[PDB]
Amino acid sequence: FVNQHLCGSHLVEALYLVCGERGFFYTPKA
Amino acid sequence: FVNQHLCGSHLVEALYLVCGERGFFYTPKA
Amino acid sequence: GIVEQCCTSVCSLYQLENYCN
Amino acid sequence: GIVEQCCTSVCSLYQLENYCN
Repeated sequence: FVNQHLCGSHLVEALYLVCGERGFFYTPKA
Repeated sequence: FVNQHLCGSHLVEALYLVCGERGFFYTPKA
Repeated sequence: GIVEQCCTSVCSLYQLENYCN
Repeated sequence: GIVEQCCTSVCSLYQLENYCN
């Protein structure tokens, strides 16, 4: 699921699954 | 969609829609 | 944090927006 | 940033994990 183009909710969803209890930051402007 | 219990992917999804191009931080340990 | 406020309890827009960049 | 690396181009685990807390 990670080794593809991931945009929008798809990207957010991959971050959620990979990062787990760490959580993550989603900075699309940065 | 916001005024309810939001957990896991549901929470992440609400942040994504509300925050839009700002993005967001998801810090479940903090 | 967000889990206590939005998952264990009912979320709000006000609170959700505190986590936007 | 993440969009250029993972949306406009093919993402990676290595890169994805740079955005974990």
